[PDB]
Amino acid sequence: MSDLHIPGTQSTPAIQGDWQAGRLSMQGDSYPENSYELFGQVIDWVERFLADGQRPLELDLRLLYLNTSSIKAMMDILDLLEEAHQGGRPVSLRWHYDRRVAELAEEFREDCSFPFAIQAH
Repeated sequence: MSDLHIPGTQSTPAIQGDWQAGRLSMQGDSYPENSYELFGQVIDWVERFLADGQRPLELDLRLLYLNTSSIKAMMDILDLLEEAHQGGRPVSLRWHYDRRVAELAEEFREDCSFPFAIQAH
């Protein structure tokens, strides 16, 4: 029932899991030394949110640089969402970026069957 709240740092993104709104938000860069230490709890929170109810989950991402292990961690989250979506769970994602090509976002989008908006600002 609790929210997820990871404060951002120079090398790790700020992450907010809003349980009641069914919103998972992330902002910043992600080049931690140990990405599963940072994202394991996020994967867990998403798993629990999907298991404890039927409400929709929305991801709102404002991620900048992602190192290799962070790319793998996000693919794991997206794969959880995709599995849930194929089961009929409403899932949607917004990927914000500043034009000043979102190539990584487009590659992730090709792996997802739920609405996945790549949005310049």
